[PDB]
Amino acid sequence: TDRVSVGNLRIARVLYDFVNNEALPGTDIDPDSFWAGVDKVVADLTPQNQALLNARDELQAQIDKWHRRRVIEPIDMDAYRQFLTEIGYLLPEPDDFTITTSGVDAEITTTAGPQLVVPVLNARFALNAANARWGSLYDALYGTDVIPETDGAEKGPTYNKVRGDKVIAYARKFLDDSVPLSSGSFGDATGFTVQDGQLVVALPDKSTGLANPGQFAGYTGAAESPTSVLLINHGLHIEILIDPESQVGTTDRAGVKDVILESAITTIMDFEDSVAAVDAADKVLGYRNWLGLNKGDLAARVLNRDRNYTAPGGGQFTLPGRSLMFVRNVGHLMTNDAIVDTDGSEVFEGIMDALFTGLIAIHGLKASDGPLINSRTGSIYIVKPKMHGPAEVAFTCELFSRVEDVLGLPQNTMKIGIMDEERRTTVNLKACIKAAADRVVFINTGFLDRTGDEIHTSMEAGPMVRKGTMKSQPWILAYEDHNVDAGLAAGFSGRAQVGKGMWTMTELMADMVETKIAQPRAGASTAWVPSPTAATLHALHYHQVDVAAVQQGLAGKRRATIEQLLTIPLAKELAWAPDEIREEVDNNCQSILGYVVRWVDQGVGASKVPDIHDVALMEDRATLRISSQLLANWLRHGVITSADVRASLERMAPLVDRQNAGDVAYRPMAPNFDDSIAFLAAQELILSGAQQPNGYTEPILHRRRREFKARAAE
Ligand SMILES: O=C(O)C(=O)NNc1ccc(Cl)cc1Cl
Ligand SMILES: [Mg+2]
Ligand SMILES: [Mg+2]
Repeated sequence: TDRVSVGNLRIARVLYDFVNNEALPGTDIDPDSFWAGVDKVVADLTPQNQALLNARDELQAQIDKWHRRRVIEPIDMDAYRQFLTEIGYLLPEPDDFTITTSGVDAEITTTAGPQLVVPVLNARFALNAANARWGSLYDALYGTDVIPETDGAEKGPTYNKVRGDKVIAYARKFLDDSVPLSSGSFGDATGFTVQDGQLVVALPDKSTGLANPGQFAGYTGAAESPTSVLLINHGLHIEILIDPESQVGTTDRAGVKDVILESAITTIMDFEDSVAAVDAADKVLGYRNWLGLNKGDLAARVLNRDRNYTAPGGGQFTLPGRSLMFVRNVGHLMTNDAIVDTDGSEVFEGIMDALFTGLIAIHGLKASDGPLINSRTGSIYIVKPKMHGPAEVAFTCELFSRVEDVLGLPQNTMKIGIMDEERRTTVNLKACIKAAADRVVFINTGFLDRTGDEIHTSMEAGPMVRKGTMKSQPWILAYEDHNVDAGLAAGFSGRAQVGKGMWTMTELMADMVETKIAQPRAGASTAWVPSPTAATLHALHYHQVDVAAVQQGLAGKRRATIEQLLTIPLAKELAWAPDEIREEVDNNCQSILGYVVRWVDQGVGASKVPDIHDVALMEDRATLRISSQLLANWLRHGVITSADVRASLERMAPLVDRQNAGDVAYRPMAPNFDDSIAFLAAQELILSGAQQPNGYTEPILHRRRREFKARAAE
């Protein structure tokens, strides 16, 4: 064996060496003490971790039985709610309280804006996300369908001036809307100067200042001929770049070259659903990128420095050039063979992530190679996914407390971003926030996982509505409102983020700009975006909507009831025709196959995957949880047959093969289906779906990826 013995633990050498040689030096933590800490923490907390997982199983069994002994279906909410209380699923709600989390950075407590999520295993994307704090509005407008590609305004091999003019006009309107002039429009501006600390905008017939001069934050270059002008609106910066000697500046009435927006204020570096990591080698690749990010020296090419400005009165200041980083650890379920015990049993991966990502995060609290890169207030920001109820939140907090001791960190250094993405957390949300009242820095509606959990929890109740129908069901609308209500009641305004979910259609940016505005209008101080380009565009929404004002107006409102949260998305009688059934089956089988083939064969856990209609979607593993559970549910209830499923997987497999003329590493699934580990994975996810704990896909996916890896070696 190649493993290292530390107490009852047998640690993969690749991980032992990474930690000793790369993660530990510079933290002043004694290596022998760290490893003894790992052994003791794993030993002490493993049984409670296991008890919590068994408790999930016991509750689900009781709910399964409840539905199976019933035959009514007008569905008595009073009985159901009573039952959930008796069995300890629905817990009493505690008295009102206010969170006490402290030492949190301004980006989280105060600033409303986009939050970018990226797979930590991809160094290039991680670097780009960290750098996405600032982004070009002209690039985002020109490069996407926000400016329609109508006749004459199409993207070509080279710069189309007509399209560029539309870009310019769009951005001028944004300026008028966000940082209005006392009179006239930015559209007619002819120059910018700074006089007596005041911004002066030259118009054809006169000059003018800002309607609100306080929105003038600074500038670069000579006041009398500035190279840029910095503005602020709703706590977010906007920079007008001035350069008549540029290809766009040359044609512009004021010589404006670009408008840069502060965009991805924060970024979540993901170890969970957007990555595929099934062994020590995979975890180390992730840990090493997270290490490079925190040390400031990740190069795939490099991290940006801070931005220098001149203040209005003429003094100097700087603004952060980087997105403030969270890390999303995995949740309570999975083990990983990066460490096993003397019996060969794998160690819980969530416990390992807290220890290792926490250790590594110490570097981001110290000086780089310049200033320290991450939290100036001294916090480590960890997103904890897939928790079920307040005992699991408490357990996470206790894990973090124990890790802080191993690491020599002050108590409550390790903050928690709570995913509200499981039903038992949803209906006990206030108690969940309370369990973490001194650690919580966000709540976020992870709606894809939540949908997966909704289907599995009520699997035995009856057939569910179609996948596309789910986003508009009463349960989910109530879930979204309830989340906001609970956060604001716990005093999140000015203290912690209230967050909403991901826009998955990466190429549909016009649609994004039209519709995602709903989230800040609902009082969310942040929401997830798939890319730096999407961060720049979503930033527009925060300039249009005053989230702080919206949150204050929502104060003390209760807009969702428990009954509404508990409304199971059962399909009504005779809901669909035979063609519509096949359309839905095909939809889900294509979604599963498209995602699974990249996961199992190439270890990619997130990417732009074309759907059955060739719309490009970037989703994490939770989309697979939904599709596999929905098909399992339809099979469970006789909506479809096992031949229907087989036929659909067969029909969709070559279409996915074709869609993956994307290139070099792709192996087709058809026609040798039973020779494709990825094809068999997809089939197994559906046919064993009903029996997976809470519908989780990881046990099957991890097994199949490891199988693939093992074959690729021999
Ligand atoms: O909705 C959920 O369960 C969730 O946690 N995340 N969604 C998500 C995360 C990362 C990427 Cl790259 C894309 C998506 Cl849709
Ligand atoms: Mg999730
Ligand atoms: Mg305003």
